Amino acid sequence: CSLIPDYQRPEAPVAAAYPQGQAYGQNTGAAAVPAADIGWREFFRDPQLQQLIGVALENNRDLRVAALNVEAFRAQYRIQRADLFPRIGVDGSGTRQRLPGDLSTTGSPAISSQYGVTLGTTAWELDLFGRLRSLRDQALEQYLATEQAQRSAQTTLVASVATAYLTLKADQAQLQLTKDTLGTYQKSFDLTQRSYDVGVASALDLRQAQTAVEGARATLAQYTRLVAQDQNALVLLLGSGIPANLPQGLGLDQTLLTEVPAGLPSDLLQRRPDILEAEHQLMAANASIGAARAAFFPSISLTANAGTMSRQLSGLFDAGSGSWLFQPSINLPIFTAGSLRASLDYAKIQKDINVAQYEKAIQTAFQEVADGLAARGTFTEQLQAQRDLVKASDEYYQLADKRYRTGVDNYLTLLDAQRSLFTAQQQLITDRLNQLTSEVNLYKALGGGWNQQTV
Amino acid sequence: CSLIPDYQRPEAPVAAAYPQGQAYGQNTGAAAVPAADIGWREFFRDPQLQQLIGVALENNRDLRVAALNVEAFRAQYRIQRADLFPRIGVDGSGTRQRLPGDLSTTGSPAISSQYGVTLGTTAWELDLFGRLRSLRDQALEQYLATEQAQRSAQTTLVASVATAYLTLKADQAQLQLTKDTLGTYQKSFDLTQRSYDVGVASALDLRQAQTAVEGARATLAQYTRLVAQDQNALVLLLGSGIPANLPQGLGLDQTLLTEVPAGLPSDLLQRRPDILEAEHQLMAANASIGAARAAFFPSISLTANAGTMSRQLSGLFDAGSGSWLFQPSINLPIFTAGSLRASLDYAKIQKDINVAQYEKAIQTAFQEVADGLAARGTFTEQLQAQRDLVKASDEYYQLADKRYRTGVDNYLTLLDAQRSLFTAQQQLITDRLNQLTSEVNLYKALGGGWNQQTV
Amino acid sequence: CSLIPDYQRPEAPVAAAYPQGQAYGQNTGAAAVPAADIGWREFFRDPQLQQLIGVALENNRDLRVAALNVEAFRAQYRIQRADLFPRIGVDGSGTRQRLPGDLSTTGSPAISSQYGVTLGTTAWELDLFGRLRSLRDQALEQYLATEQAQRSAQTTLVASVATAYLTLKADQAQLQLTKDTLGTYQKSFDLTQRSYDVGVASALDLRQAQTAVEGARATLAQYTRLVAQDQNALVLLLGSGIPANLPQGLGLDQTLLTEVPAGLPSDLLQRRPDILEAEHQLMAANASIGAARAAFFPSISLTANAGTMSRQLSGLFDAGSGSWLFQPSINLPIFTAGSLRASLDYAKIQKDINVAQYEKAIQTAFQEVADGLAARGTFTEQLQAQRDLVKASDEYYQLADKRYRTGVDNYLTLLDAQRSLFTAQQQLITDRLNQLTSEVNLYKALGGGWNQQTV
Ligand SMILES: [Cl-]
Ligand code: NA
Ligand code: NA
Ligand code: NA
Ligand code: NA
Ligand code: NA
Ligand code: NA
Ligand code: NA
Ligand code: NA
Ligand code: NA
Repeated sequence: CSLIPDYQRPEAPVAAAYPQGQAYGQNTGAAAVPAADIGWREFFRDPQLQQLIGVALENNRDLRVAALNVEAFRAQYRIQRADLFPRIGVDGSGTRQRLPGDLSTTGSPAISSQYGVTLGTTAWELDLFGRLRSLRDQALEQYLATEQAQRSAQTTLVASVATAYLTLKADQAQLQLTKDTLGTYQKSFDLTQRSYDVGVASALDLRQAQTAVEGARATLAQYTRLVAQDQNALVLLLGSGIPANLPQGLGLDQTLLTEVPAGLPSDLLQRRPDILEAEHQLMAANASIGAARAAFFPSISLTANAGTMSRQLSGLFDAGSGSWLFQPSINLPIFTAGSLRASLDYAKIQKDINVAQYEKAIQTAFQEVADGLAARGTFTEQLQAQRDLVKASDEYYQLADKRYRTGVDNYLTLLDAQRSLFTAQQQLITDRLNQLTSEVNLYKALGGGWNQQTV
Repeated sequence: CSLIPDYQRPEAPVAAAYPQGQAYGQNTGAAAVPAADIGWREFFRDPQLQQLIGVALENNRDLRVAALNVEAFRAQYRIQRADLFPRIGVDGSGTRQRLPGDLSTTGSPAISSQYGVTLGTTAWELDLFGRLRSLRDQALEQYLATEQAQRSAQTTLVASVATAYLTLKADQAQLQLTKDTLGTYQKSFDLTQRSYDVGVASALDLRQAQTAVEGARATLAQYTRLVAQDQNALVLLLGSGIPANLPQGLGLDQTLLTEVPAGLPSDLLQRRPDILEAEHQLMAANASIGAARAAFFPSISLTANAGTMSRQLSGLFDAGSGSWLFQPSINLPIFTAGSLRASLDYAKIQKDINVAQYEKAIQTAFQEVADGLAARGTFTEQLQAQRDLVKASDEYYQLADKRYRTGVDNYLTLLDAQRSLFTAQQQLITDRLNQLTSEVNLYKALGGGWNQQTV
Repeated sequence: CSLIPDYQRPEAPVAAAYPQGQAYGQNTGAAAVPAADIGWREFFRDPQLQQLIGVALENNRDLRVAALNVEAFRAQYRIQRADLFPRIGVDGSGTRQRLPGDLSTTGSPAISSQYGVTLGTTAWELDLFGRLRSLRDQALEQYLATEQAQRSAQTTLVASVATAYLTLKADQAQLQLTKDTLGTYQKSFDLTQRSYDVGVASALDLRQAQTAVEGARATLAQYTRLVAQDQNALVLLLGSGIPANLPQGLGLDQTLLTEVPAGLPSDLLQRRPDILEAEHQLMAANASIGAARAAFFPSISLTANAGTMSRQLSGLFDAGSGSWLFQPSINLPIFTAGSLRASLDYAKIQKDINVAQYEKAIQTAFQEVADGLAARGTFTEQLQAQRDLVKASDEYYQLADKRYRTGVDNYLTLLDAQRSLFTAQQQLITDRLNQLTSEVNLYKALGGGWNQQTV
């Protein structure tokens, strides 16, 4: 017998289609190769990143713990599996007791002493109604869930390394931009100084030009720190140093990622690890019900042994000293003060908690993918508008610089043009990083980088 | 007889009144109808949000798990409650053993057998010193805490739905403002294009107008994304999709919330689910000391049954095969190597941990309410100043535009007027959102979100 | 007899020296007086902060819980140390059973009886192969780890208080600066208002002047709130209100801290609490392997008592009613269906998990110090540039101010000079706050403020 309820997977408490609106491109429906099946070696096209991810898959300590957890849960299933077989061992025994005359059969105080060397088992529970099998099946699903928890932890690490790599790259572009802009402001300042001395440029013009130089200089120190701090964060995720022999990497103006299909929401239920992790834990709670039910039914037990017993230690292995035992037992609960019902009620509550947790897991994934798809349908337009802002601002600066040196306009115009171009360029870099980070997280949200190659 | 110490609620380690100063309006004193007693249907005035909150209460999976934990702790209480009663069951027994001559009775090797079927209890602990009663009282108290934790989980969710709805509402208003602003920027640019074509407007004027357009173009795509992502976040909190027959919502310029009276700091100890939760945990720890003390006192046990016994399985239920057993036991510990007092010390340490946690819960609650009252006394003036800025910026915009089209001054004044107005209008939307959400959290901070209608 | 494997401390999986580059000062080397040994009384120069940290060390509830946790884990060590010694108690027992004809000694239905009041030990496990000692040593090292966790709890509190204090101080400077700036803008606006009524200032000049005032009015309301809420965040950390008679505090522009040496990364291995905490947890898991190994070896148990026994209750403490029992046992497991191997595998897996967690603690500590040195090597430059910017903006505002009211220039240039200076000054305060925070957090990363005076 097995009293585990028959398992049926809850229905997905989300929409059948991903959201539509001004922010969303057209829904593309089912895909033959879902994002989860696409390798990170395929998804990430930067060969420097591909190597960094490989270093991290081997040296990161968090993912190392995740791997060892699976092992630890397998071990706990191996214990629960062994509870079904008899614990057989050797039992050496000694007894020596003085008893009063009203207890000893002879009628006067006496010492009764006995010894034994026996081989067999003690309190071996026979699993007729599947109490121990249910607990084994609970322990098996918990292991299975931990295996998916590992796969989820890798998809987290992959996305983390990618984001950290791309942040360092964006901040390295911010830094080089500031160096070039400082040098340009400095050169511009030197002409203004030169003009001031000869009495053409005013004192105001000079201090305005001074403001542009000191601002850029303060910005230079910030990104110098941010770059270093981005390096430190990358090293931590790798679990070791940045390798020396790194392949030439790609630039932020190149296509760094492969475009990944959204698929259908229902794809998540078979592909996304932390949804499958939660399902396996729901299956584990279902199995535990079968153990709480078998508590109502008779509990069969057996104690048996064979060996040698004697009244004196020396007379143990002598002839005519053999001994065996057969001690079966059955126990059926009649009256518990509502105790067994509460234990079944409890296991039933634990299943419903797991239903809800599994459902929340689905609803979370839907939200995360939908967010990624809103970035996909808006960042191309935004980047293009920012590119056009940079292009217009540059033309604006060139005319402004020309009209100041000529004496047609004030320095305030050139100052406005200096700031506007510089803030627009810094922004383009940030926007590009946000678009790429969003794409990387969408990949993770669909099933991530568990596979190195495509399945 | 129980050995549970008397309970005394620790003093509230906060000030008797809420803070005063520049950021705080005058304290309101005692509240006739405390915030906790006021319904979210009374607090929230938007009928659409009210409906949406109702949808979240039935569908949100986090709150659902919270509702189930209460039942799981109730069941655990019911288990501990039952263990004060004797467990009555049916025991079937068997014993077949070979014994050598010197251990047997007969003086010669023999096989003795006995069989029994009986009805009764095994090792029933007579709770004389209240060890099991203490463990039941600990369990009941943990259940009572878990009930309070459900109320706290609801006050959180209500605040989360309100914030996610108000956030969406603001970003929608941002989106529309950006759409309108781009429209006026596009017209202005086209007027400049024509003016340049006749030789009035300069090339600089035209490119200044262009940077204004492309900048709004990038803001439009950002708010288009933000709006969509704000909807995804709300749907996750609801636990389902947005309903189809929702009533008309209210605008952000209208009165949205029924501002809640603060009351006195002491109201928190009676009404905030967070604090009441930590008190029940304290009372639960207090009860564990009763079970640790009881271990020093005599332990009373009983094994008692009645039924049938026989040398042969065939003779079990026959006439004259009747049997009973009465086997009471008492154990009083004398030497434990310090085990028992260490267990008691541990029990006493846990209560101190829980006292310290109870006090922190009150200190944290004071901090949250006070921050909410710092916002209340400052946001009135901040929004008045931001409104006045917007009005002044609109007048500044119109004069500068009028002055540019006439040729009496440059385009830089108009560009500056355009940016100041747009920046100021965006910021007003954000300030209103910061103000509203501070009020929403103030309501939760006093423990408000539990009742639908005012009690 | 102990089966605990030899403890070898894993090698540091970090670089032999802290990073170098554009953002870093030269590596100073090994320090005579390490950062961990510097007292917080020495490190924090501000006497108002020293009184506050003292208040927090005795009133903060989370540090109270952390110190009580040490007592709880110590009590847990004592409980398991006691399991090595025999539990001696007084055991009183009764027995009364009816036996049917075939089972009785008389051949007919008889009632047997047995009583006894005794003093002894039941089931005493003689720790021959060190199973119980391994469990005791496991519990010891978890106590030793909790002792280190308390030390980490303090260094965290010390940093949190210092940061909270500095943040309130920086926001007090932001508020004061805004009061000064608002008065300057209002003065300026009024003089424009007087110049407007006389047909010298235009309607454009006046509205520009107005926007500045309303803008400054809104920032005032904001900083009034942030100061209030910053006080509230500090009170929570103190576990108590702010004292009225505090010592005189130093301003943000003073020398507030002593320069703490970085040392070598290999200092952290001996001097950082949470790294040492991780090491004891690893050591504790190493000891648990000794208890898993000793499950394969013989298990000795001993039951021994002395007292009085009788057939009747009345003849208990009578002459010749004395009794004793001596019952040695030895168990050796032979067949387990892999059970003991799985339990040994589990212990070994847990040790491997603690190795990875110990290696991660070192890698994490490396990141935090390296980021702290990157802040050290860049903030001097940033703040120098920002100070020079403030000065240049100051000269700029003064020139722009006179140039307007003399009729030489227009208000827009004055307006822009006002924005630049006010923004410049606000950013200088923020950069000062962040420079100081980084130094505060660096001190904590190296091993923090456990010692009051320098060691
Ligand atoms: Cl309102
Ligand atoms: Na789709
Ligand atoms: Na970092
Ligand atoms: Na999920
Ligand atoms: Na409302
Ligand atoms: Na709950
Ligand atoms: Na949406
Ligand atoms: Na505008
Ligand atoms: Na309700
Ligand atoms: Na100290």
